[PDB]
Amino acid sequence: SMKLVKFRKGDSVGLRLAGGNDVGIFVAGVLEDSPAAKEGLEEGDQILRVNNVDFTNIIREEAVLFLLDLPKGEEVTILAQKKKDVYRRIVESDVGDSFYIRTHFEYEKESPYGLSFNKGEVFRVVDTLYNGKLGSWLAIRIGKNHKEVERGIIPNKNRAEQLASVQYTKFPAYERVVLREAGFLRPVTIFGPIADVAREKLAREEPDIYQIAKSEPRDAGTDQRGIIRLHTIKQIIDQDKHALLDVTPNAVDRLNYAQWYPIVVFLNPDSKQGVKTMRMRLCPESRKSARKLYERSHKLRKNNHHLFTTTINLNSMNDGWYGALKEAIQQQQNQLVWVSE
Amino acid sequence: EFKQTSSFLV
Repeated sequence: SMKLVKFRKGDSVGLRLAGGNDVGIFVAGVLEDSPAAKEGLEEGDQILRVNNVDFTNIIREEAVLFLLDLPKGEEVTILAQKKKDVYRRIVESDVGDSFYIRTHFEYEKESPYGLSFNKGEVFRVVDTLYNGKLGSWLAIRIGKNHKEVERGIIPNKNRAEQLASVQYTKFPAYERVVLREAGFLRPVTIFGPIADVAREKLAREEPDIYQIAKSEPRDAGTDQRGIIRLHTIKQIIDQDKHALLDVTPNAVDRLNYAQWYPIVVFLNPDSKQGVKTMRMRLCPESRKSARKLYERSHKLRKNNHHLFTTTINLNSMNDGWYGALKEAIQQQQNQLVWVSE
Repeated sequence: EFKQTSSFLV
């Protein structure tokens, strides 16, 4: 049975909140005498709606700030319901919040209970008011095989967006993500010292599935080696074919932002000599230095590994990498992708 | 370890 209470606010609404978006916001306690205590509200009640706002799927931090932000002297209306069956079992288990975020900045733990991260890591956030205060989020790291590897504290979004500003992407510090299946053929970026051979090879031998996207003209005073437009890519997606892209790491990030999440394959070199041996076998004409090509891929892995979707280790002695690339691409295509909510 | 703990008084 529902309760609908109506009262004026004085200094505070006079409530302590538990739960979160995965279970509901529950009344953890009432300050005595208060107009909210007067109108019936008590421990164990789920807050369903406040004023004109739905509280059934709001994160705990957001609910606290909303009740804080309410003007004193003015009228508050609350839909609630006694659900002691569930509030009691919000105490046995941690359960409160549950949603996923992607990090778009580097953070180093400020405590041994903290969690460090690089760009692109994903987290299940389980508590938006660690220790009943604002400042930290309790969260679980998600990496390989989508498994919960580690649990610990991180900054709340407010501090995060602020910690991230000391790096001036179009991305927010924390973005809300969720798992989806690609309803289209994902563009394919290939990095490493065999990428150019791989792009040409895939397009040449398997033109039915793959297509190279044409580069725009070269910008004056660059390196003498052009960006690709969203229109050029979209038009290739428009005919159930994988767009092969020769683009920079940042273009990949802009592509991630425009929700086109390309399959990003890094072909990891064997050695300097192994690169030459593969060069001699696959493109004996090419004038590109095996030295530079090897240093480029290490520098690129050094600074942009977060953008890698998959990795294939090159064995100079064979061209098994090709067959492995074909399979890696189709594998990635059928994978769930963490997508902006 | 890691109990939820009620919010402050709002």
